[PDB]
Amino acid sequence: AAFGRATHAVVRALPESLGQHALRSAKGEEVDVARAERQHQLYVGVLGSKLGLQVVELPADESLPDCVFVEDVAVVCEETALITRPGAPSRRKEVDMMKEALEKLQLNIVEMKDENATLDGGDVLFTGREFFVGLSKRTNQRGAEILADTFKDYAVSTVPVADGLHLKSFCSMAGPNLIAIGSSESAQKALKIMQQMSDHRYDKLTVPDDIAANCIYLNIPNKGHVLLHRTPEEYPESAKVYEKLKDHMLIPVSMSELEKVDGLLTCCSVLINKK
Ligand SMILES: *CC(=N)NCCCC[C@H](N)C(=O)O
Repeated sequence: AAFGRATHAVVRALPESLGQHALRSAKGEEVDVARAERQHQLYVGVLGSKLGLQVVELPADESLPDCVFVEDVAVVCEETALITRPGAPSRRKEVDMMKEALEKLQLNIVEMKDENATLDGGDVLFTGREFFVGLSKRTNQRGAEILADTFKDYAVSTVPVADGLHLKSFCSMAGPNLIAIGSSESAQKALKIMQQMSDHRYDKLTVPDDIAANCIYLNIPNKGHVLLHRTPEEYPESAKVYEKLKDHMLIPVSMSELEKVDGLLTCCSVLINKK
């Protein structure tokens, strides 16, 4: 029941079509798909081999170039799973296989069915106490409404999100009551709004690089308060911030290839606590 506790991780393999056909917010260097597969493999390795989570590895689908980013199609709170209606029409079929796995994991399933609603899981920050939901190009008010009705035990508050960003493009939970936050103008504004709307203030962990504010926090029983963060090779000055968390078990993980298509750390997994 402690924050960050998980027993299962759902992930999904990369399709070869990702390199050229995955959606991306900015034009940049070419995706090395073979290398991206290696980085994804190490990522899965940490969750399953090193941390002992039961990993469900969904097969890839070439017709769904973004299928690896499973975070966007499912939001899990306790034993309830909200199957989303992704903002990008090209990603909507990714829902089909996620519904399968979560039904097998025997969770209480709720699917976003309103044809006027959109929501990317990447726009959702669950602090352990409430939800913050980015209103972006991908997530609308109606999407936020459905999330609120699904997790009625929790308060849900919206935060404006600019351009091709998601809420977690510049923030994530780094521990209980602790929000990892970028230092950009956008990130600070979003944080101020979050702090202003919440019932409580949150502690924060400020990092110089927005992207490196996206990390994975895991409470692993009899092992540690684990934090998966971007490497010192990717973001040296942010890694130095994480390194000061003496009580955390720090695991640097590279996502350099998938970053080219806006794929960060939280984006590649759905974490579940199954009793
Ligand atoms: C962390 C998170 N869930 N971010 C969403 C990234 C989506 C990338 C993908 N290529 C897309 O554009 O949908």
